Amino acid sequence: LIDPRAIIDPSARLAADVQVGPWSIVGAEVEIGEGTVIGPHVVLKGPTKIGKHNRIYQFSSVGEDTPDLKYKGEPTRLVIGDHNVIREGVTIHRGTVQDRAETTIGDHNLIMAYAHIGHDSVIGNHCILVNNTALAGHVHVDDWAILSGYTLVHQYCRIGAHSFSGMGSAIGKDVPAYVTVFGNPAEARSMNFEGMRRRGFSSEAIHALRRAYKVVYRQGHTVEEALAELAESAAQFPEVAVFRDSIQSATRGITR
Amino acid sequence: SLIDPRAIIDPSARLAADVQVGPWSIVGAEVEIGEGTVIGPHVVLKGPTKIGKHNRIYQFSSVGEDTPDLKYKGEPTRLVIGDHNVIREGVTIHRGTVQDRAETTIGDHNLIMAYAHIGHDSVIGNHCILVNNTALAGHVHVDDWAILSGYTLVHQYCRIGAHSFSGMGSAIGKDVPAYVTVFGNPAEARSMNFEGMRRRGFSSEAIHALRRAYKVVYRQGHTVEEALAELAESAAQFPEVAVFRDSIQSATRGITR
Amino acid sequence: SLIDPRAIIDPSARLAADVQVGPWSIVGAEVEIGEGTVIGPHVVLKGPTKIGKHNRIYQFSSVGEDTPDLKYKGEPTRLVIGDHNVIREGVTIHRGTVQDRAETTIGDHNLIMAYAHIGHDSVIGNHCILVNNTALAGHVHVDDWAILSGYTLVHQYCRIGAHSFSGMGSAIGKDVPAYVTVFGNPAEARSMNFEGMRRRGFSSEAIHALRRAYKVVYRQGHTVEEALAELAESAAQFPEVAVFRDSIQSATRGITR
Ligand SMILES: C[C@H](NC(=O)CC1CCCCC1)C(=O)Nc1nnn[nH]1
Ligand SMILES: C[C@H](NC(=O)CC1CCCCC1)C(=O)Nc1nnn[nH]1
Ligand SMILES: C[C@H](NC(=O)CC1CCCCC1)C(=O)Nc1nnn[nH]1
Repeated sequence: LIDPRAIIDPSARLAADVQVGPWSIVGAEVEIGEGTVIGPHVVLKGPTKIGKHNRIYQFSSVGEDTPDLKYKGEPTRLVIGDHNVIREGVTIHRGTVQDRAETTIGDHNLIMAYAHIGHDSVIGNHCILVNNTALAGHVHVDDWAILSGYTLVHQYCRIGAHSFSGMGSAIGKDVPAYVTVFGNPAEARSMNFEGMRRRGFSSEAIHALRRAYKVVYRQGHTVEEALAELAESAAQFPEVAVFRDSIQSATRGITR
Repeated sequence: SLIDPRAIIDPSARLAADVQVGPWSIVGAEVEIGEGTVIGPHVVLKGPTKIGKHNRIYQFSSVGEDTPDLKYKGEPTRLVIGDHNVIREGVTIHRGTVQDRAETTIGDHNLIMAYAHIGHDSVIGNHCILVNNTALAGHVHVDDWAILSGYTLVHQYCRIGAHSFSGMGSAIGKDVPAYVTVFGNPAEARSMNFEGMRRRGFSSEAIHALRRAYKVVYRQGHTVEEALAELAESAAQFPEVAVFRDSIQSATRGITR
Repeated sequence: SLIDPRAIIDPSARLAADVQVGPWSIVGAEVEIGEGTVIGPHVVLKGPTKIGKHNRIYQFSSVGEDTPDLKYKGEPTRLVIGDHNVIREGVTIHRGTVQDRAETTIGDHNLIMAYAHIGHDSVIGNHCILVNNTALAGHVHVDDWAILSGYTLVHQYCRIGAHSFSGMGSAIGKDVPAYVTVFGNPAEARSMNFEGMRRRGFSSEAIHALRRAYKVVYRQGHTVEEALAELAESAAQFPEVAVFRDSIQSATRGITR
């Protein structure tokens, strides 16, 4: 299981069942959950906690210190969930004292080659981060978010549930749930109707959401004016309340 | 000698004459490697994969991996690499998928630069250059002498025509015809790689037939069918224009405009 | 020891006494590493190269490989890196070409983030910052205190001015004057890196001058000679303006507008 060419630091805690490939480093205070498969040439620095049945591929550096000068070598943390996939050369950095001191990844998230998850970035579940997708720092990605290849997400930006970025998107403002965004700078185009039929969203909920969009983007309404309109469809449909709440948590602004 | 002992060469692996494998490089199960190919250190080779003669693969490259696009993978899908290719630091080449060609194909004399990516089932021809972090996103066909500038993105199923040029940070979404220069995100069509044509020792008549050919397709409100019918004479006259007419003809998915 | 025993230290390498080199890192022939510098694991150091004092080089970085550039024929070119620099995970830095000055120079106190690229013959000055996946083509001169944001691209022979700033995903085809802010693909100008000046503690008097100097090049519809002329006066009165006008003078490719 643990290849004899791996460096498993004394103060590790590799729960039994964990595979480590040759020439891989498991650093200080690195909890690796059970069922996991660490590939070869993988560096794990801590203090870090990895969940179960994850897979980390060759040349990935999970749990390093952000290079951000502001951060001054404090003993901060990173937490990955169960059933994730972390592809070749992905970098995932631990938190900062200037925020939550915990970088957090949830469950069932696919994180493709040379993706970056900067300090204090919080990822939900069932997400897809395509090759070279880069989360600046303090980035929240709610469940089922698909970010196309080479998507750049600016600091403190919240990516809504079931949202979708086009290839080479540069996201500066918050992406509401279900919304699709494209180009640099990113601009709202439509809802992610494919992503709704993936959940088996009722044709009413898809149609109620198709409306909920026009209210925000194509009816000349201020944000606060828009939230008031939705509140009844938000009250009736749980799905619309995800979309409604996603807007309401954008102090800085929504991607238009 | 040529095989470094800190490397891991699986029993099934077939290493030909003059092959070098740097220290800590994995040559995986059912990886065939051809004459005088150099594998650097920190290279992962996963099979079933065929690598031809006199290739040079650099460190941190992951050649012949499975596409993550399918979470429950299929086997056996192939990666066929040809002869005299250069694959630079940290390149990622994925093998085919059973639901398409079931092979990723790379030809001869290609230059694939640092941290570039060739997605599953993508075909590459000869003398192609993929600049740093150029990314092909599955079932992509790249014909000969095609130059993709730094960080060019190619959408699923797009066709990169022969002698075509993409500007840096381009997001190609529709087919790129042979010779056509594309730029930006989404990629718009500007002109033709006249510089590339001249380097190939193309006749000035052929280059001027290709200049007048560009305008027929792009600049004169013709339908693709009208445009093709108009190129019939110039194409039969010049093999170089035929390659252009051919590339537009194969584009059912539409051409980059 | 400080030299981890699973490292390769070529006989002809010159490592200072207190140098640290982590496991499975190559330190090849005619590679010089100065005092205090800390090499991480899985690093490839190729020469002829010279690394200064108190540097840090993270896992998977390949410092001193040949440019894959075809015009390079395998000459004895050099790479030189100064003191107090930080080179993050999977950075690629290439030695120079005889075609230019057979050397790639990085100065002191520069932070170069993960999967960033520094092409052949590229001169990086002091206290610069290259954010994740920033790619410099070749013959690129980045002067002191420059901040290129994540996934910024820079064409051949482009010269990034001092205290200048690019935005994330910027694509730079022309020169960035000193202090200017450049954004998008292609790169556009949008007044100057003011908070950058207010950070280092630039004079209130000079910031008004740089603001009125910016109005000349960009906003008064002068030709570059008409603007270079109208600047001379204000440019003689202030160093900051001279450095701005100097950066404008030395633009071989033209300036970003
Ligand atoms: C789902 C797919 N996502 C990708 O990331 C494709 C990337 C291309 C470059 C190489 C790495 C993969 C996509 O369809 N993106 C898209 N299409 N139109 N606008 N955005
Ligand atoms: C072929 C070359 N490729 C490059 O990639 C140039 C840089 C090095 C790598 C990082 C991205 C910039 C190029 O110059 N393309 C181009 N010219 N004008 N617009 N695009
Ligand atoms: C300093 C920061 N640079 C970054 O690189 C932050 C992110 C790192 C990785 C994810 C994508 C960018 C920045 O200035 N961004 C910006 N603001 N306006 N235009 N660009």
